[PDB]
Amino acid sequence: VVITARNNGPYHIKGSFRIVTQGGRELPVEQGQAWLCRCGHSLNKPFCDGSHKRVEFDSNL
Amino acid sequence: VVITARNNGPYHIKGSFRIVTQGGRELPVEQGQAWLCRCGHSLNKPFCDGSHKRVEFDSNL
Ligand code: FES
Ligand code: FES
Repeated sequence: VVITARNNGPYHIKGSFRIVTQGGRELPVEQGQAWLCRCGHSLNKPFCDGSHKRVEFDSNL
Repeated sequence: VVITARNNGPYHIKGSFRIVTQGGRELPVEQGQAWLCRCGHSLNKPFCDGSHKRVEFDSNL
């Protein structure tokens, strides 16, 4: 599994992994890839929905 | 690999994985486990530094 934190962007996850809530609810992994919100403002958490551009999330690693 | 998105807090990643920048730089993973900032406010991105509590991050999944 490789996690790429995109600059000014989401975490890109690729490989064989599961996403779960603290409660234990399985969230959907499609095609062994996901983009998870890193900016805090997605309206579809934990998935990135483009909100990072709206709030000009500034994080360059 | 299991990614647990903690309520009002970081992503917990457990298992065999790497973390890389979009630039290609490997980031240091301690003992098959990391907490990655979900709130957008860590001053040590991509790692959670407890800033989620300071800015009262609200995401209960
Ligand atoms: S990183 Fe894309 S919506 Fe937050
Ligand atoms: S989730 Fe803990 S610092 Fe952002």
